[PDB]
Amino acid sequence: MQIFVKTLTGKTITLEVEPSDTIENVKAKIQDKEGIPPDQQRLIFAGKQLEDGRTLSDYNIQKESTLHLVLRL
Amino acid sequence: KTRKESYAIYVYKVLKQVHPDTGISSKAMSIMNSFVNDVFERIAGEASRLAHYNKRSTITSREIQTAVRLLLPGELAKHAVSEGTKAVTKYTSAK
Amino acid sequence: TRKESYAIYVYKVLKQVHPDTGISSKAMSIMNSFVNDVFERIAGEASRLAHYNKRSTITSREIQTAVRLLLPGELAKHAVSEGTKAVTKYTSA
Amino acid sequence: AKTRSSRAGLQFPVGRVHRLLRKGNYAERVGAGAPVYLAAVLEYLTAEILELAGNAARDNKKTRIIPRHLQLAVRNDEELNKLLGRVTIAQGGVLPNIQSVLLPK
Amino acid sequence: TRSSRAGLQFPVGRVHRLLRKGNYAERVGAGAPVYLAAVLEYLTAEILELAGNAARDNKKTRIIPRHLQLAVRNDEELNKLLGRVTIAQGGVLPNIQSVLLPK
Amino acid sequence: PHRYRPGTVALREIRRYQKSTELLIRKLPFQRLVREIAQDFKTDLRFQSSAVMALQEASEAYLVALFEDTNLCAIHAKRVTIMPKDIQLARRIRGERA
Amino acid sequence: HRYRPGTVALREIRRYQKSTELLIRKLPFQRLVREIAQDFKTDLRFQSSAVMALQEASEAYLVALFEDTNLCAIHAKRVTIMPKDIQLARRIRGERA
Amino acid sequence: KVLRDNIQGITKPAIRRLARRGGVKRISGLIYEETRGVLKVFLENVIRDAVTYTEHAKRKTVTAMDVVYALKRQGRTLYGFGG
Amino acid sequence: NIQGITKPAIRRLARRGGVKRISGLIYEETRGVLKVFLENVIRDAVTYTEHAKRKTVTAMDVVYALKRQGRTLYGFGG
DNA sequence: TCGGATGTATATATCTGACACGTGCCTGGAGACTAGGGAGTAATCCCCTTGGCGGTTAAAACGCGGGGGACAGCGCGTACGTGCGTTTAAGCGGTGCTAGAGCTGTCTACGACCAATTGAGCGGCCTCGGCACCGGGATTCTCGA
DNA sequence: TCGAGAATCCCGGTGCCGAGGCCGCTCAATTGGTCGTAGACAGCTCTAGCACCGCTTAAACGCACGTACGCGCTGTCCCCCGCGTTTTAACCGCCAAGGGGATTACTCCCTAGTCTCCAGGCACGTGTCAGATATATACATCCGA
Repeated sequence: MQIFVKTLTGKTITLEVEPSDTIENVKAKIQDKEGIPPDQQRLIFAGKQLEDGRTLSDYNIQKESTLHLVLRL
Repeated sequence: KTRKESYAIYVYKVLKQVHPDTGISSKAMSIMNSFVNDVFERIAGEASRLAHYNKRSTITSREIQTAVRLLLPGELAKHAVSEGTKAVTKYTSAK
Repeated sequence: TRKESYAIYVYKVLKQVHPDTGISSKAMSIMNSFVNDVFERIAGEASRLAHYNKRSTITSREIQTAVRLLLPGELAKHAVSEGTKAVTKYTSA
Repeated sequence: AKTRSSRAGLQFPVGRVHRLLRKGNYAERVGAGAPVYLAAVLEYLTAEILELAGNAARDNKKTRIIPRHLQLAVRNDEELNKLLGRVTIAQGGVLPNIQSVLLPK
Repeated sequence: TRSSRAGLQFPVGRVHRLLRKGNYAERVGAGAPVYLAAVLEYLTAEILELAGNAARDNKKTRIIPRHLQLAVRNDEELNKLLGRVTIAQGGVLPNIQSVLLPK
Repeated sequence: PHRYRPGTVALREIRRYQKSTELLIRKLPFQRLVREIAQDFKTDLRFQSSAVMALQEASEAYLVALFEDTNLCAIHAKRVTIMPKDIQLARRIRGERA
Repeated sequence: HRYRPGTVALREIRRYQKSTELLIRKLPFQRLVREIAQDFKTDLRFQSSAVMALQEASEAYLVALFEDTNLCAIHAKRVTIMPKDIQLARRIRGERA
Repeated sequence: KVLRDNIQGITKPAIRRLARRGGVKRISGLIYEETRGVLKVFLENVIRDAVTYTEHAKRKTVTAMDVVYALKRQGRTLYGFGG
Repeated sequence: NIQGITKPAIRRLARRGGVKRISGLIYEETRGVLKVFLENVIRDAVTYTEHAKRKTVTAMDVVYALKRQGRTLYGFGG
């Protein structure tokens, strides 16, 4: 299953994640395909700020989901 | 002296089963006792209310299952009903 | 099939209070539901208090304490005065 | 005086309250003074609400009572409003309040 | 006994007696206490496992209310179940607003 | 060509709808939405009309209360127009999950 | 030397929010509880555990209210909390009339 | 018959009127989507509770009284439909 | 008496919440809200111990009063 | 500040469908009496709360330099209110029809009580190892340059 | 950007008291069994939810146009914050006393339960006026020269 994340720049990038995939792994994926360190990556889905460590199946993020991202310098 | 009753031994057995080498404090025992009592009170009250609500004077497995589906959230509700029905069928298999 | 309600009693109280005022069906249903809800609340609180105090009988005292618990100050005072007047009137005869 | 309600000079019934209390599984045993007290409290509350509603209806030059009058009476009294702070009434409406800053200057 | 037949830890008889004497209903069936005990045991086992993991994280061997509070507030569903409740000697989760952080 | 200044007609509507008491959302789309929502949990469910009416009344009350709290938050923020962030803030402070 | 404002504040934030002990002095709280209970009845006697429980509940409630006030204050594009934030939070919570 | 895309039934003027009843004066052009989402989640919760209640009843029709029970469970009881 | 809640104490209590700066009137505002909260809680507890027919306030009464307002507490046998 | 166009509150006929009232009856409530278990009352004991005194020291209180933050004023370019014309689906009025809610009789398996029995669970003792406290050293930001 | 100084975390050593285990004992959980009734089932009966067809029109959608409001930039003035010194009362540690909570034993009286009789309230039915619709008019209010 794949979702999408858009930043404030309007660019939406596909993320190939899994229910067992964690926020640490997804931010590693953003590091791999965008280069942005996770310490600037801040993300909202359904108005909730996720921590690092949980799983997507815990929050049951459905497929084709679009997340909102900013870079906190 | 008053013979006060608690759930210390049973939760101790459960803790030993799930974790071999782990200790516990007295405040944790009080907290677990209170939590168990609260959950039991909630479930029993809801089940009794529903049983007398659908014109019946008998409380069985069914209204307890319905209450477990009601108060408990989804995934844990499914796990709870699975565990409960497994226990019931295991008990009724023997005699 | 019978459908029990609190219609005639509410109508009598309304007639006693106001002499020439009428009531509609929806308002009567609203009053019936409100009366049932208040009765349920008071009875449940009284039963819980009686079981807390380790007793096996519901009397006037636990009802009075429940009224003091839920209802606000002046409302509780007026209600308890009316209740004690009613009970002493009943027990006089 | 045959009926119990006539004994205490009350309008609400007594036998019905006693039977509802007994069959409501609230306690193992019940006394002989609970129903009169409960009926008196219920009658007082109903009389208060009804008189509020009647005054509100009279204020609008009508004769019958509609749920809007009940909503106005309930929400215009502080203690009665606090008693029903988590209750929604059908067709009641809302109170006509406008924020001061929104008004034109 | 009866808990032995179902392969459970919690006592069936105590639950049965509490249900009967708690005047919840006029009569009770023979299948209720087993289900209730199973559900209670599942919930307490989950809570104890989370608390034990949290305690093992901090290089300790005993469980104190802080570990229970952390375990409860970390799991989403367990947090939403015990929403309007408080735990003595618990504390708060380590959160700081992003804006408050220095430039 | 008469041209009212902005906000006057808004005040007129505010007063008119506050005075009235009937519901506002049409019936058939709400019934269709309720049926479609209930389709997922269980198939071939028949609904009584009074249940749909009760659902509409409850939704009306909830939405009115939420909009009132949103307006309170918006006027606190020193603005005149409500924004989604006000809705999220009100939902968060109320204690309901956002 | 000197420390710029805002640093030791964060230090205290971390230190206090890491720990799990109470902050209000016991004796003034007990005196206040006794005096406020003197109104409803005189010559009342209190068990210590009751006072401890009251203190715990009060501290939890105050911390929750302060967190909500801070959230409202940052939403209003400010850094310092003000009494208007307190009243707005209490009003939206639905407890204050 | 399959039903889909019914959430658009709640039109923009209806939401505007609902806001106007509350007392709002000016409306931004983006609140409609989150309003629809909030309505959707509220409806989902209430409908699920009512469906469970009628499922225990061993029937195939959902009455308003079950809706009243479900509304009462969430601490938002309602007067005007009996019970 | 009521002024016994020191300014540094309430400052620390707020600091646990996660607030950086503090203005002048917060101390008085929290004193008032604490007064209201305590008034309600010990009023309910006093009523409970009144019906209990005892001259001592027990922690169980406080637990029951806290529960009755939807603010139940864990860790004292209730 | 004014005046015309607009919207709103007021007066009046009228016709209708919801509301107050008369009637029969039947099922729940009241009169009468029992019988026993639950509650009220009286001693008695001893455990926990109140009270008070000495110290010590950590916390509280008061004053001062100052740089960062709240608040007001100005400019602008856009996002939404308003009016108009066009399209379209909601609402109303009958018409069919069948799935299913609701009530009735049966007979049957399931749950309460009671008498004998025992071992699982609770109270008291102990002992020792996990945790608290203190001295010492390594690391890392954090403000100045 | 590069410099140092407290602040903080890690490590080792030492001491202490709460938890885990053990032993003795009384009461609540088993067990074999009878008897009454709660309800699962079969049936049947009438009601209301669903599908639909046609007509009407008030409501919905899209567009032009204009303005006032959210937002960024600038400045000022002032007020909490971080240190440093002086003042005090909290807490510990201990010692004394008693009164109120917890328990036991005795007695009496209040209510569940049963029977018989009867009238209070509910379903059914009907006349009628309070209020919504429609109409017409005078008063209040809003934009601009």
